[PDB]
Amino acid sequence: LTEKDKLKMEVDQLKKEVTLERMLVSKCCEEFRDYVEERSGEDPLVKGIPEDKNPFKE
Amino acid sequence: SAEEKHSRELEKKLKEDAEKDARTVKLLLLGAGESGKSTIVKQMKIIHQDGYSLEECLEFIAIIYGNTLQSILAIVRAMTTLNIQYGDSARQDDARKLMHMADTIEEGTMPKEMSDIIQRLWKDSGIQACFDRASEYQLNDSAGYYLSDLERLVTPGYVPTEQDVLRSRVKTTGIIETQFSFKDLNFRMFDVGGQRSERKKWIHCFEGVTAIIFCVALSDYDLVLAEDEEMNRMHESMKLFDSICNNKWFTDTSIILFLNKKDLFEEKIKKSPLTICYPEYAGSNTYEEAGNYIKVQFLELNMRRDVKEIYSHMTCATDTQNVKFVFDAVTDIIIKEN
Amino acid sequence: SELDQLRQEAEQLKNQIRDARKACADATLSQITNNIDPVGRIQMRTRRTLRGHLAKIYAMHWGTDSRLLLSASQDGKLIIWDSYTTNKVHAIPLRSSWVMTCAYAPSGNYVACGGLDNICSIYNLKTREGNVRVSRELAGHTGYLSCCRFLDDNQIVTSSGDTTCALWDIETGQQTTTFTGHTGDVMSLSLAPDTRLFVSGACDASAKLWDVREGMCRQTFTGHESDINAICFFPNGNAFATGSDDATCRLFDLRADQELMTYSHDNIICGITSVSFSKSGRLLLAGYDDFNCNVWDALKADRAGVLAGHDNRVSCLGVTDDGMAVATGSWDSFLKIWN
Ligand SMILES: Nc1nc2c(ncn2[C@@H]2O[C@H](COP(=O)(O)OP(=O)(O)O)[C@@H](O)[C@H]2O)c(=O)[nH]1
Repeated sequence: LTEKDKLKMEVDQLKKEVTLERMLVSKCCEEFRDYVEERSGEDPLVKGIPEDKNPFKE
Repeated sequence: SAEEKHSRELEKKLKEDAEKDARTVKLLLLGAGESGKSTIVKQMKIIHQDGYSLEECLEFIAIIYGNTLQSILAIVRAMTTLNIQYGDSARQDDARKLMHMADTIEEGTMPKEMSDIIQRLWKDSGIQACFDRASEYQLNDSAGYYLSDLERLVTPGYVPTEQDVLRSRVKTTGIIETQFSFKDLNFRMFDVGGQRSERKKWIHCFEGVTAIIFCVALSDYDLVLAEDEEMNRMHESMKLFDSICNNKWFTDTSIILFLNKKDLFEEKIKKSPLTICYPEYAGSNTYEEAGNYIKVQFLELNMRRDVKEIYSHMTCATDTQNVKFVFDAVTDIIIKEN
Repeated sequence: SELDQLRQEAEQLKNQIRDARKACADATLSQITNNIDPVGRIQMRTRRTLRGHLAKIYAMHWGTDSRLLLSASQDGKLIIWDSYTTNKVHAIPLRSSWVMTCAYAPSGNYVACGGLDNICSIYNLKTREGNVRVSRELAGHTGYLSCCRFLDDNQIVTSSGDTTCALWDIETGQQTTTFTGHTGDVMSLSLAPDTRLFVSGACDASAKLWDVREGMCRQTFTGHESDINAICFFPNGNAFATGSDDATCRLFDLRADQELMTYSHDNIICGITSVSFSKSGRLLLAGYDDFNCNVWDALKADRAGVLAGHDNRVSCLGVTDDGMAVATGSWDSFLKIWN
């Protein structure tokens, strides 16, 4: 019990995770990159904000 | 503006809270389980907040019955584990019945048939011999208290007294805080209670408290952990103190040591050798020497740069006058130091 | 033996997970993004300093309108501010002052919070002004409430020091699902944009992905050296970032089942308390024990800027839904809005 049962469940989770169908890093990365690149040009924290469009101006 | 006005409204209230907080004494209670923290909190209500209402005392009956049943079952199960024979064979049938009833009746109830069995068991010499060997198993501190006065507890019209309430033990989770006025100041005393998690993640929350009252159960010197029957309770308490006292968040914090359960200790010291806890102990197993030795063992754990004194007090948390007295002394130093 | 043979099968299954991980590790994000131009030195200015709390701020959360936000302080107050005007909308006195987290309901109808009281309290904003009506107290955890996030007006997920997370039916106050698996206090959690999955970070130095409907753990992410105190989903729901006591933040991809990048610097040695991505996900902002918020280039791992202004730990931070601002909360009792 406890120690064994926490562990029995540990190994029980690994077995499930070991059957994980992993994708290629590069594909993941490329899709990550493309997502950001498509919108970083309109990101207020990347580009800054023209004072007149800034709601947090004095 | 309406919004602006409302904001000004909230601010004037926030201003009050700040003024009040400035005149508030914050006390953090710490110590191992069963050291006396909840009891100290109950005493603050009795001493500084007009005690318990009729209905509140009545709400404690179920807890008191739970505690009482729990206590006798512990002694009963220990009869087998310690291989102790009953004084009278007939008690065997009582024990068997009591155990069936225990997991048959509603939690917190005490039927006449149950109390009758319990009073009979309490009177048995085997049970009494087992009770005296409580150190060898896990038994509530109030076992004798409630069991010795069981008739009163079950007499119709029964209303728990403050001592009955003080002697109770309830399982709860979450921090408990009590607030009151005393000596023309506001006080906020808190006990983290049932906190199942790692202390390192929350201990910083108490940086800056006015003082820490660390409770130690003097009588734990020969007891072990329920969850770990290899860990001496006093050693565990010492590790806790070492960890707290030398913690980076309390380098200059006022710490007071409550060497609690001095009443149980005074009786136990005549039965159990302190060497059970400190093998190297060469003093006399007397309330004076032994209690002073325990006190020194804890004080010596203080490795803080700020050598401000850590005051010690021998206390009986269940004794309202003792607590009222110690707390009066404690508060004086605090006010005249912070 | 039983225990040992279990200790064995577990480790064997672990060294088996990594190899599978390597098998998909054909490149690195920094390689894939090397042809990208740096964002330059990010220089945000303090646009507002929200003053009102009497003590350390432990948490904050932006309202979906990117204007109202709520903050939690151990002064026992939950304040709702109009960041534009700085006007205080509410100042709710909590039953327990030992709060560690707060959330703003997407609808803006409720806020929630909790702490050492091990309860997640729900307040109805569309009722009382200044103070407000406590509408529910969700009891069930046995360790502190570290984080909570509403999925909608009747559902909320919570993380706790008791090593579990839970989904609650607010109208009932019942726990519809419990998430078990972490072996250390759960410090933070983040819901996927579609609210059908969520990730949690814990003191077991791991992150776990959870199915909200099926209540089980899909994946567990390792790599950090110490406790993960903060976690946040990336905008496209395919990855998330973590912040840890090990002085590093990390980017993990769900599909690749592993980290894509670590964000650190030899001169940054303290622990991280919070993390958040900017709107596009180009920047990863994190709060640190050393009093600053460091802005990182998510794609290139470069430290692009710093938000220095607080005189004590930055305990929490958040970027508005419209991406126009970042708010930082601190132990110094103040919140600042940077642009
Ligand atoms: N006889 C006696 N009982 C005490 C004393 N202090 C506490 N108790 C009892 O010991 C038990 C545990 O104390 P409690 O305050 O619940 O410990 P906590 O676990 O630290 O909150 C309770 O049944 C108390 O009533 C004391 O000085 N003497």
